Amino acid sequence: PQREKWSSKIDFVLSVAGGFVGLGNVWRFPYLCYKNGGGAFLIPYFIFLFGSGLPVFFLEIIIGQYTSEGGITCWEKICPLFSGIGYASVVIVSLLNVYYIVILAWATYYLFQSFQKELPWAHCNHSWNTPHCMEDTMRKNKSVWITISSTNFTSPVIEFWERNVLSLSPGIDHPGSLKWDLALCLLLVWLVCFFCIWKGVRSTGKVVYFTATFPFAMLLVLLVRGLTLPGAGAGIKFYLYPDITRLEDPQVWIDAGTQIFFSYAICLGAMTSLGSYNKYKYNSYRDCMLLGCLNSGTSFVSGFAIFSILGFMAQEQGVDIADVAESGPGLAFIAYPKAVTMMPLPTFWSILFFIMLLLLGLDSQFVEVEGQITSLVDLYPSFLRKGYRREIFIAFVCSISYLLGLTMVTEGGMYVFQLFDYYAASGVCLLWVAFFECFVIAWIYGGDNLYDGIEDMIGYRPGPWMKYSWAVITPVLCVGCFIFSLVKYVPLTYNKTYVYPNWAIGLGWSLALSSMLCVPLVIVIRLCQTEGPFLVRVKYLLTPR
Ligand SMILES: [Cl-]
Repeated sequence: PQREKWSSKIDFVLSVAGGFVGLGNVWRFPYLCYKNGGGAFLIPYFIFLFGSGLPVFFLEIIIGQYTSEGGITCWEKICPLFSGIGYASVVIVSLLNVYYIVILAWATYYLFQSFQKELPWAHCNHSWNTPHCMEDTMRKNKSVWITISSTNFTSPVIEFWERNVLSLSPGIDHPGSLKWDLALCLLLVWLVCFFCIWKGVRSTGKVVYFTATFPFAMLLVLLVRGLTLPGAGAGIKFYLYPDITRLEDPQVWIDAGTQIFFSYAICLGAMTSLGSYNKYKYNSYRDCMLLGCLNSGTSFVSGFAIFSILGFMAQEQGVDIADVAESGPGLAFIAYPKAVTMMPLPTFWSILFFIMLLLLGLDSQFVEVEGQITSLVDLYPSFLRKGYRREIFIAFVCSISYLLGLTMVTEGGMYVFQLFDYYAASGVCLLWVAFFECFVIAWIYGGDNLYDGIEDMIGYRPGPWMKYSWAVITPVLCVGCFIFSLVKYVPLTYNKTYVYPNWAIGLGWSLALSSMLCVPLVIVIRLCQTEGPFLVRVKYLLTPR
């Protein structure tokens, strides 16, 4: 039927920017970079960015424009047999939506805690803080720390994150009592998401100019502060300098490549839908490439701020930069609050920073949720619309997503969240989907043939850059990284201290496999449903419907 077209050009640019700019740049990139030793992460991240990321991200926009369909139905138009890619993308979003909304929930909890005379993370006087708590300034003092032994003393910010916000249990094995305070916060984030999606994204556009700007503005203040903070240079040096030994290890490549696919929201089908709304004759090539620069740029800039603060923390604590914070999702929630403590009028700034996180994440969440809803409706549009069931489907998806979300808001919730984050919507699942989409477009549809289509749409022939990426560079990268993970296998660990139970690792592979399995399974299912000689069936299916 009718397809919505973004007004002018801004309605599209802002929406895509909201899509790929969010907690992936702020929360995820620093955490992955920290766990993978600074620059050692950057070389894979950049090789993937201009080799696989930027091309595939544009690819999704192009197919959206040309097909004029949602991410699932789009694949049937291009290559009917491989419609598995569209289904795989949906499973991947659903899992992402569940975990992504919990990062936002922690921020909501933080915002509520931000409203008090003394910031909670500032001192060890608080009840949650254990006997092993010492203020960073006290640690800096030689008399308090160097003179007097204090085994395993932890920064109050770390204790507050670990023992108040998370109530970390010893392990995933014991989930512990569901934390009511966090669950209520999770409900609040979900309620905002459901209601905003109910009313649609039209309301957001009128004020977007300010809402998009506020995060960039707040990030800039944090950036200025960290560099001003003493010890900033060591943090920047750790960030920038690349360790060649780590490059040899497979883990870094997988985390970096997937971060590119997670940050740009490639293979989550979200980008394809945005492209579909965009008009046929639009120079998306110019816009998407410019937009991409922003995503990587903001990730790189947010990185400088996080690392400079870590350098400051390292100075005062006396610990090495590698060990000063959690090597995990907690890093954004540990480093940045410390910066706020140092800022003048810290209470005022803390509220600002958490609001930024909420705005950045919620905008991304709305797009992902909207994309999931639209693709699912696309499968049976007539059936859903006539009924009031479509009107409730959004509620149904949110309610289920909240209920599965509960597992991550328990005391042992972080362990489940880390399992989800590495295994689902990151890991090999994104790599598998990426290879498959590139393989189909480049080899079956014809990359050179697509170029003819793109050239008509954007008004000029695209540079050979993309064609060689979809054909050879993205496939080789994705297959090779997957091959390493199988060849040299290290099970995931939390903060380098928690060996995961065999069952949990298996459960995680079940999260990754279900999405990965979709594409082969649908290939098999399609072939079976079609009738005729197998060669004839393959040929009929391969040709675009
Ligand atoms: Cl990024």
